[PDB]
Formats: sequence, structure tokens, C-alpha cells
Amino acid sequence: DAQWLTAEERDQLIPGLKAAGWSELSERDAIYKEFSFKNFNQAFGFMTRVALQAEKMNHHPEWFNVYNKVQITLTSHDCGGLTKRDVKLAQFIEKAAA
Amino acid sequence: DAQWLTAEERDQLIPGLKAAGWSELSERDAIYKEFSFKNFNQAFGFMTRVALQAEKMNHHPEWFNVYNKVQITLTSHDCGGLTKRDVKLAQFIEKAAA
Amino acid sequence: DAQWLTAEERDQLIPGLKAAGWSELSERDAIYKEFSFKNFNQAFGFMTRVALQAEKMNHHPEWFNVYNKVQITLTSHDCGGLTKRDVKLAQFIEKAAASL
Amino acid sequence: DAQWLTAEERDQLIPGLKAAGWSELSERDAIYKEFSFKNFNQAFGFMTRVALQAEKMNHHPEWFNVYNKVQITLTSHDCGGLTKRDVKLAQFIEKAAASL
Repeated sequence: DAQWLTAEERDQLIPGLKAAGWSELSERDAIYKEFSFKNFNQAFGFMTRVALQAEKMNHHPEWFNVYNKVQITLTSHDCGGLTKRDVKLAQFIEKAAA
Repeated sequence: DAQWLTAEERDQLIPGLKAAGWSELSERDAIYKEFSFKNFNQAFGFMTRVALQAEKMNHHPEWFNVYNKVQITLTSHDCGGLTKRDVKLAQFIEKAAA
Repeated sequence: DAQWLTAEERDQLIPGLKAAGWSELSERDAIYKEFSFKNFNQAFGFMTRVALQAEKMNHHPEWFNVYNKVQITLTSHDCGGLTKRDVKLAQFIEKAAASL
Repeated sequence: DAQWLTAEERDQLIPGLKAAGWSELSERDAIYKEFSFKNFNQAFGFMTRVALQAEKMNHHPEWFNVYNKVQITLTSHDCGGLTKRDVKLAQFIEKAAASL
């Protein structure tokens, strides 16, 4: 889905991500989460899984990494807000991190 | 360790790998295992973790992949047999696959 | 395309791949090429680019790697032969191997 | 090397990195450069090569990526400044970005 999340969609989809540790940013319609792995080997393997999914979906994260930490911000730059693509990528990221 | 595994070392280290599904090849002093993941995303993330470890250890697998399957053969080409490096890489691979 | 290459498509698409060093396997309707890099760092970086494309196009290689060598066989298992998807993937692989 | 670069080492090693486009950060004893690629496929392939080297040398970058852009900051957190390990990693990164 490429359109902005509606109010109903947000209520359906975002609370589960928040329970998983995602937060909504104050300055942007975007979601954010920092992941902490044991080490860089785990973190980068995880990033690779996310990168593969990003190319599958043609939807890419904004992310920062140092060693075992990966900070991920998701939003859809083509419409300047959250879409179902961001939700789907977040849900995949949760699977990959597990 | 870069020297061939001694008989005692083999008895100490190989049975655990065999219990995990590794086998010894008939034609070469090498160990082998096929891993089966859900899909290529999982398989390639796993390969990436192994690749990182391979560069950390300077010790590389012989491996075949198609989609969700990864076949790995470990042996030390510099001395033409199994060494502790092969055991350590196999043990890491077991962690990464889990 | 999910159907086997026609005779016409083979005459149009394969010569360029052969010129680039791919061969048609004797026992399978598949194409094959080995790539050699300076080391594993380069070889695996290349494999990662191919892996990303494989997920983008939902079409996957058969491949073997040992250190700096990557042997790639392309064919479509869902129909048991060579399709336009295999040609497209080969063309990407050529770009990646040449660092384009 | 795990100790901060000496004055002499800085005069010998940094100019080449500056010539290659690295800057020394104002607020940290660290070097910084942004790399731009054609797309994410290329950018992430490059990141994978850097990741492999990071594990080889047990020394890791700080980096940010969005699509085709990769921003890299190098510094050694174990001592809180720039070391020979950072210079070595930068030199590898230059090779990787140039497809060498």
C-alpha cells in the first residue's frame, strides 16, 4: 500500500509494533526502533536479511549501525508519511530480529 | 589450530558435530552438512553471518546454495585435512543456523 | 517471463551471454559461468549484490563458492528450463561482476 | 595500533585521506565521509565488503545508510580517538568504493 495510513489502519497496525518496541517520532510521521544484538556478526546478518527484504519490497530503511546496535527509522519518502509498506517492513524486521 | 586433528581431538570434537547432523566424507578428510531454511532470505542471512566469521578466522567454507538450501563442506586446504579451525567454524555455523 | 525461451528468443538473447563467457550446460536447459575475484571479500560482496537482485526479481541462482571463486548456474526450476528471468539475472550478474 | 595517532602519524597518514574526501570531525577525534552509489544494491554490496573487513580486523565503523547513500565515521571507542586501525579501515573503504 502506497497511500498514507488512515486513522483506522493506524489503530489496527501500530499498537502491535509499539508493543514490540517501536515508537512514533515527534517531528516526522515515521516509526523508530533501536535493536541491540550480541555483536556485529549478528547485527550485520540481521541487516542483510532486512536489505534483501528492502529490495524485494522496493522500500528502504533509514538506519544507523555501530557494532551491535542498529537504529531503524521507517517512513515513506514518496508521500512523506507512514504507509502499509512501512508496517510490512517493520513486521519483517521483527521476524528477522527474533 | 593449523595442524591436522589428532585421534584424541577427533574423538573429543567430532561426535558433537555428528549429533548435530555433520558427516565425514569418504573421499576426503572433510566434514559436510546440508542446512535447510525456510527461504533464501533466511539462507543468505545465515551465509552472511558465516562469511563474516570466515573473514574473522581467515578460514573459508566450500558451499553450494540454491534458494533455501545451503550445503557446506569444511576442510583445511593448506594441510589437506581437518583442523581445529574446521571444528570452530562448524561450531559457529551451528550457532548461526539456530 | 515464466515460459521456456522460444527458438527465436534463444537466437536473440543467448549469443550475447556466450560472448560474455556463459555456456549452455550439456545435461540441463541452463546456463553456467564461473567468476573469479581477487579474494573472498570481493567474491562475497558480489554474491550479496546478486542476492539482493534475486530477492528483487524473486528468481534465484544455483551457486557454489570457495574463497574467490563463484560458479553460477541459472535455470528456472518451476518449469525445468531457461526463461527470460534467467537471462535477466545473467545480465545483472555481468553488471555486478564488472562493478557497474 | 590501539593508541591514538601521534602528531607525526597524523601528518603522515591524514593528508592522503583528506585528499580522498575524508574530513576530521569538529567534535570528535574521528574521520567522516559520505559515499554515494547508483542505488541500494550497490551501496549494500559495498557495506558488505566493509563489514567483512571489519570482522577481519576486529574494528567497526559507525555508519548511516539511506538507499544509495552511506555515511561513515571512523574512530576507536576503546580509547576515544583516532588510531592506526581507523586509518587502515579508511584505506580499505576507499579500495572497496572504487571496486578494487
